[PDB]
Amino acid sequence: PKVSVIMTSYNKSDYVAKSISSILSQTFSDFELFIMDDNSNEETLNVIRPFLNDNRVRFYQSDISGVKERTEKTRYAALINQAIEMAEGEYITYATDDNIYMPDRLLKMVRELDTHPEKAVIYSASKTYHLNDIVKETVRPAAQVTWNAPCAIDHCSVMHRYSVLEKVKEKFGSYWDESPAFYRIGDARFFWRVNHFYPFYPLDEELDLNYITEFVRNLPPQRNCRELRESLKKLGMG
Ligand SMILES: O=c1ccn([C@@H]2O[C@H](COP(=O)(O)OP(=O)(O)O)[C@@H](O)[C@H]2O)c(=O)[nH]1
Ligand SMILES: [Mg+2]
Ligand SMILES: [Mg+2]
Repeated sequence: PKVSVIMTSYNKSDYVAKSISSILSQTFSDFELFIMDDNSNEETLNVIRPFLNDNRVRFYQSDISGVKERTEKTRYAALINQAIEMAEGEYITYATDDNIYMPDRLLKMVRELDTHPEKAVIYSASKTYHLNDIVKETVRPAAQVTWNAPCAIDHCSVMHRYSVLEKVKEKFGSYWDESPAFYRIGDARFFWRVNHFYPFYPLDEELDLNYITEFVRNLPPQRNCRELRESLKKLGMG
């Protein structure tokens, strides 16, 4: 496949079907979809199940259980790394169990990277609808090329060439950072590693959507966005 879509899933039974469906109906259909379920409850697994009949889906379920295991690593980062090691696509993109892809998302992102060989990481705009009908609508824009993506660009808004993962692993020893000190902002930490070598190029269109309507006590102290943004400003790549 041209594209490997890596989705992480953990106990969001009321949302995961809409997420998975949004990927499976894309107008660009030449992808493999990894569904990396982190040993979810029965209800979640029962919602996911019918989608496994789609021949593009690559379903992997962890054996993880209990607070020690759930807090030893940033779990979604661990599952993404496992899927990266199995991916066959030239382009890599990420999805979650409560985020929806707009219908031409893969088409538009594949076209941008196909047309601009000099761009290695692209990002689109994203929209979040707050429900209470809609009480509020937020948009995270994609207006400029940026060497400082952490906490400005979401997990679900990017696509990058597979070759980006090589540089990152060479410097840092892994792709995403499994350290549990980056549990809350794992996407920012991976973008932080990418920003050591590449800027993020914008695609100014809203191509992903979010709807908002003992574990915590065992994680270590969470590192924050300001720390990541200040280290990239100090690194001065742009
Ligand atoms: O034990 C867990 C908890 C969460 N996640 C996944 O990590 C991703 C990001 O997490 P979450 O949605 O909880 O965070 P937020 O949207 O608040 O950044 C999602 O795809 C979850 O399915 C996971 O694999 N294992
Ligand atoms: Mg969420
Ligand atoms: Mg987040």
